[PDB]
Amino acid sequence: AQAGDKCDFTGTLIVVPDVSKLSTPGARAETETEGIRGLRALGVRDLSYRLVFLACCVAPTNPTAESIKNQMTVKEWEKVFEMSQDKNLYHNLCT
Amino acid sequence: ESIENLEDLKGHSVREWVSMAGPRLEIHHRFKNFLRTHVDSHGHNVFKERISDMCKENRESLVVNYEDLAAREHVLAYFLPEAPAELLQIFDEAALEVVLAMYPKYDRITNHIHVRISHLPLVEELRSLRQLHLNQLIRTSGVVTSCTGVLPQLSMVKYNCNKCNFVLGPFCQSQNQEVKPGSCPECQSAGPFEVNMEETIYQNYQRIRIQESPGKVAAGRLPRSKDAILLADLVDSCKPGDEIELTGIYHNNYDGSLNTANGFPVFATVILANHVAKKDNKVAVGELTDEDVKMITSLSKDQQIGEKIFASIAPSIYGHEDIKRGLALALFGGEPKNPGGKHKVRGDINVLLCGDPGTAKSQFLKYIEKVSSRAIFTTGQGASAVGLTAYVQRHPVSREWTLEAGALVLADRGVCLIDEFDKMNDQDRTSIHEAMEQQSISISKAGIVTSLQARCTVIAAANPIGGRYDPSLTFSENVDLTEPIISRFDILCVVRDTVDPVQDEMLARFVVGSHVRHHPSTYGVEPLPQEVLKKYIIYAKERVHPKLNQMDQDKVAKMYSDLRKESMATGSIPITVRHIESMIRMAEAHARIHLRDYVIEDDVNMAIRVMLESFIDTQKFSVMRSMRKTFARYLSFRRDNNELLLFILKQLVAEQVTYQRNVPEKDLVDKARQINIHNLSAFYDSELFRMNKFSHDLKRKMI
Amino acid sequence: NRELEALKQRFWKHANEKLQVLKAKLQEAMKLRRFEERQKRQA
Amino acid sequence: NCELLATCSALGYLEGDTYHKEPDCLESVKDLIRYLRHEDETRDVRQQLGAAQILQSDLLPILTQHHQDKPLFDAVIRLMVNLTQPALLCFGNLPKEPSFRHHFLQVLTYLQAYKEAFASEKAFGVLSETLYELLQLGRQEEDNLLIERILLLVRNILHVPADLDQEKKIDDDASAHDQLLWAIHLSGLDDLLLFLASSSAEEQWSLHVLEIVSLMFRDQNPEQLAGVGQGRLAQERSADFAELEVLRQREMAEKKTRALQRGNRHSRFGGSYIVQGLKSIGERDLIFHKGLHNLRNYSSDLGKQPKKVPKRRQAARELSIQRRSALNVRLFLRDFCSEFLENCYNRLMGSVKDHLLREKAQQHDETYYMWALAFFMAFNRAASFRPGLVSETLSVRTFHFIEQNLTNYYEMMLTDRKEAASWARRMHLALKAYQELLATVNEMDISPDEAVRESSRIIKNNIFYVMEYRELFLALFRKFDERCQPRSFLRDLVETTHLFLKMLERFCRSRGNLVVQSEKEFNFLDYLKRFACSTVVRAYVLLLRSYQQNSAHTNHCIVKMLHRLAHDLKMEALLFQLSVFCLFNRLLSDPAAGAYKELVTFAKYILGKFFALAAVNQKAFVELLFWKNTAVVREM
DNA sequence: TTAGAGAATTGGAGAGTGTGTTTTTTTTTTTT
Ligand SMILES: Nc1ncnc2c1ncn2[C@@H]1O[C@H](COP(=O)(O)OP(=O)(O)NP(=O)(O)O)[C@@H](O)[C@H]1O
Ligand SMILES: [Mg+2]
Ligand SMILES: [Zn+2]
Repeated sequence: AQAGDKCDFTGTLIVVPDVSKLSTPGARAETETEGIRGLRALGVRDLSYRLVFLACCVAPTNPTAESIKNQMTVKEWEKVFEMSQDKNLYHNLCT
Repeated sequence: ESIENLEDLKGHSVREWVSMAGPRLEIHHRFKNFLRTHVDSHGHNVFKERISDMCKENRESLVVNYEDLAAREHVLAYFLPEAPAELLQIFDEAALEVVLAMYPKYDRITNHIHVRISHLPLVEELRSLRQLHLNQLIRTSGVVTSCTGVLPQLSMVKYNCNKCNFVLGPFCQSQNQEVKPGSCPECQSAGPFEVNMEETIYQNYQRIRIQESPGKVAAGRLPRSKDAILLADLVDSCKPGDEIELTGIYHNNYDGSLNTANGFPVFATVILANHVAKKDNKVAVGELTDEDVKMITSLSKDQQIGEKIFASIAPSIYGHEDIKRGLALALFGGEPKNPGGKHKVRGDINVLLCGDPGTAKSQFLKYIEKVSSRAIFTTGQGASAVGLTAYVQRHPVSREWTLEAGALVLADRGVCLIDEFDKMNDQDRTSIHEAMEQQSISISKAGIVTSLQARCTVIAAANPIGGRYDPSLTFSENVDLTEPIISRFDILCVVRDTVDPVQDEMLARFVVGSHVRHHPSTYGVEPLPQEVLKKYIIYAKERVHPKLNQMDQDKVAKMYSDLRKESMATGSIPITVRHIESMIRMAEAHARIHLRDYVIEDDVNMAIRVMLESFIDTQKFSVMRSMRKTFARYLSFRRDNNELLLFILKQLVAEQVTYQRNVPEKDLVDKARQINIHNLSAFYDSELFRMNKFSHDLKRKMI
Repeated sequence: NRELEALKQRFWKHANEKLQVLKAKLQEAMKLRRFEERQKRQA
Repeated sequence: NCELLATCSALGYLEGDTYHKEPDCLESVKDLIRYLRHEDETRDVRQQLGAAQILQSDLLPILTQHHQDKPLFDAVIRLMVNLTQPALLCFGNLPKEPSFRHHFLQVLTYLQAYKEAFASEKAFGVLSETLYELLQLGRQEEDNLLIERILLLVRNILHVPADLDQEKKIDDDASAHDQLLWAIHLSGLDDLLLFLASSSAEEQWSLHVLEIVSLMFRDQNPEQLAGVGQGRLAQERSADFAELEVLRQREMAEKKTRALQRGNRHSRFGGSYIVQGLKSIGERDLIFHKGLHNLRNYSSDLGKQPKKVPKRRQAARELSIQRRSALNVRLFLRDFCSEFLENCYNRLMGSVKDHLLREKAQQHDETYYMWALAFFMAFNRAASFRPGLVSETLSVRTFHFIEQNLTNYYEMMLTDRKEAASWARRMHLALKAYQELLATVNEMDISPDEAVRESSRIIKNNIFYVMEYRELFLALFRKFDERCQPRSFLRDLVETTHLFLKMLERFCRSRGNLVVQSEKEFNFLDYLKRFACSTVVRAYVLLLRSYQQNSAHTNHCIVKMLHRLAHDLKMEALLFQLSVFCLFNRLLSDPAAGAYKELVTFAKYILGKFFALAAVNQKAFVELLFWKNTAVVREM
């Protein structure tokens, strides 16, 4: 998905903590609303939350030689072959 | 001792496997043997030559090609992209003790040698890098956007104890965190420590940012970018604006700042560089081999080398032989000089291609962009004064004013190509005056007062007023440029699409021939291959410096004086010294084309011819006859001089036959080197001695 | 369907992630090395 | 490292699906055996060879493609036996320091890798073909040595603990053990084990084959295994859907109870109340802050945390959880149980008891004996019961053997402090065998045969006449300890005690049974009053705490015994305890109280008796606080 | 045989120590 595209996302809305507030044995903390309190990892700080959509799938909302050879189904092969052999395809395509 | 093995079969991972002592020693021996036994297709021992060319210049860095490493030693090529840090360390050690076998005293010059891998086939688009590539060797391409300065980074650090004299032993510095001692073994004091700045070993460090090239995939989208780390000799391998090709290890580490920025355990990434090439400098003199030099210097022996080089410029363009000649002289260039150490004059030659539409002027500029290294291309309104010369900006992170390179500074020893030059704005077009003559760009802005070097050859293309060139007017009367900008162009070129049905047939047949020849699937001399021409140009511009000692001063002065007299009555502008120096530069350029260390009379004749033919082209169509007669008769259209050599040969034969009755090629060339007629090859390819029944043979030397 | 196949042939005439490919095509050569070593030892 | 690497890499190279061995590979494996015999105490060579995966890389291909080279093959077999040797044998005991415990874990990890590798069917195919030839031949010292080392290899590969962090596998996904058993089935080595157990010619291997069978069956229990019919897969599909449905509905109900417990206003919606009639820990009234909805079902420990009980005081926990093996493996194991019970049980068990008599068995092989005595007897009880197929272990000798083993394990548990948990696990095995023998003597009374009815009456008469089988339950209850014995031990003990008292009740109420042990008089209620002790009721209440997690039969047994002890013996005041009353409060407040009709009715009965006594006098509340000896007769 | 008093071993609560914390000028391109 790129910017400007209208896309359908499927996944789950998750809550993401303010990770800057949490100290751990792995790494220290890195420091308007109140937030929660009381955790050992949180220390004396207070933890806020934000909503993030964890998308497991993305698709558009309305949708090479190898690619053409794979995509072309038998009806499409017959159609393009008949068009190639169509006499006066010039005027037919113009019209 | 540890025993040799089949390497490719093991139960360990690749990193663990090559870390173990047995296979490490086997890999070491294999790479040593590969260096000491690899040969070229012709049988030349490649790495003996490369190591000698390294140890001569003290470059302390050995470039190895993957595409023949895979040919010689399979398993080394197998393990290399999988465990690159370990294998490259082993390669460094093996290469070091090969180099100390070839040059035993080279440890005085350097104690460590880096193996740099080139032509890695697993190339990757810069935005296509994923977690699958982590800790593996990759190759990517992109434009360098930012560079730090060259900084000293700790590599083997010794710490002074915080409370006593003791030096805590060497810690190997990492790119992930600052290694630390904890507490001293002589006395267990702990915490802060002092670095021993004298005994600590440092290494060069430079961090660059590279992003996708603007024309590659960023079609209105923002480009992706990666950071890369250059260490030791790789620093100063590139600058901002360089379209580099980077090989390196895709390395990742924990970054708390990214973790708090994203709210997830996101790891920062960086490319530990192992080789930096450039996609415009596809060939360089530091990479030329002895065979390349040999075949270049063999080509220079041919008397047709000037015609071969002229025919070799833009070979898919029919005709325009004068244009190809002028572009060759500009592409090779003259010799810069500073007589007295107080008075600079440029060596570079500037060209202007004026003419009507559909005449391959822009196509010529595109060809010059492709063939020449350090070339750039710009067009009309797309260019600006500031972008052409140099620009002052708030630095992105410091926010202090910094000067930055423009077009003519990025092409400081290359070619700046300015297409549709007539259509620029005047404020944009007048910005290149200092760069075009004084070859500096002087900036006095925002507290910056300095002058940058711009030793650039400007090749420009333009249309006349109204698009179509009219022969009824002189060049000055229909070009719309002024004298200060016209006179800075050493070579003026006029191309006209006038109707001539036979020439139109020849041109059209050649164009159709090019279209059918290049399907995806006036020359008379055959060109060089373009790879050979690139090698020839880059050799000639560095390994040759033509000197000037005598050029027939009175001839050139007389020529220039009556050229000024005729120009006073008509419409092109030989400003006093610039045209004299244009001729000097063109003579030096012709000597450079022939790989001559000293300028000769033939080169001077060629320069005079170029100047005069360009001047005749700028005249009105009615005036060309009188002007051409004026310069052609007196001012040295020295086509050929066969009659003197014919009668010298006939005199020598008459004396010899008279002597015989009562080695003649040596007798001929002795008198030819006595009299100033030394270019005897024209006499042998001319019919004058042939209808007099004379002939030549390099073996028998009888005539 | 022979003419349709001929059109496909004309289309293919005009018709004109890689670490694993490299490893496989290289492992073929290493297999050849093992075979030649085995044959030379057993000869 | 380097010399070991050179010697192991010297063996052979693998080409695609084929293995080519170097000519000195025999001497190479001999060198590897030499290094293994001269390991350090850290088992360094075993660690290094496991890290190198030389077994999987070299020895398995050599086994499966070069078994014809017999001098190489037997050396390879011995090398694999040495490599696959269990870690407890490698180190002697489970270490107790970080470094050696790490070494133990590393060796164990490589054993996991070996077990995962040996599931390839070709290995056991070659082993079964070889052992088929050997048993056709059976005889030499080298031949029986090779048979012993093949059987020890199978024992070793079966006996590894599964690393359930990596084998974190769902209800009937095939574990590594399942795949190993399926490989054994496909190779047909199960038929060779059945031949060894059924044949009388080579009974010295019967003990080893018993060990192999005991290691084959570890996740399974006979009652579930015997019921695996051919159409069980469709049934289990519907059962899984039903179980998911009821689990989800239960969770939703629990969520709604929590939601109604707290208010519908946000957490910081303040306001504080005073409860005028309720003193705080000071002299003033309590001030409550958590809202009216928390006051609606007020508890005086809402804000408190649990206590950190010390390590030496913490209760024991279950070492296993009932993941089923894959359904195909379950079908194969049911067929194996059927063929073993039909063709193999009597002769093998007689041979193993003969081995115990000859006293050449190892120090705890009767644990395997009692395992089989529980397992296959219970398998016979499940589905069509036939004592004729299992007649040997119905002898009174087995009851005496179990009793002496159980009392020995009991004494060693009470004395051998450092190994008390393992002695508890051995006592649990003995108790399970005793329970299953009580079950089968109960079962055969329902059978139509007068001969086995006579045998049942004989067994019941001598077992209830001999006192030491009778007093053992009081001994176990009096010295039961949750700190050492898991809840499954207490569950099995309660089930066994209920069954034993049921059979004793029936025997005394249908026949005189007037004397016991030197005869001395006996009546049934005299023995039942022995269980009227504080420790016994305490243990029964301890099992009653998990009434939701208990099986329905366990709840029936516990409530039946407690109702007997309270009502028929008229000692309700013994069961008056405040912890017991907390248990009843949770039981009555349970939303699922309708599913426990007998338990809730018993709770209401005993509570009514208590409140009668409380209406008589206020002393009942104080007496309710403390556990109580025979002075309870004051309250009654 | 079962239960209470004196002595021994180890968990952890608490004290101390070390460390961490809009607004102005100048340029550049494009908008009129
Ligand atoms: N002599 C020639 N030989 C081959 N191709 C030619 C020749 N003259 C013109 N062309 C073709 O004409 C096309 C236009 O070239 P181009 O360089 O854009 O012309 P131009 O001189 O720039 N005209 P203009 O941009 O209007 O000033 C290209 O495809 C050239 O290859
Ligand atoms: Mg153009
Ligand atoms: Zn010190």
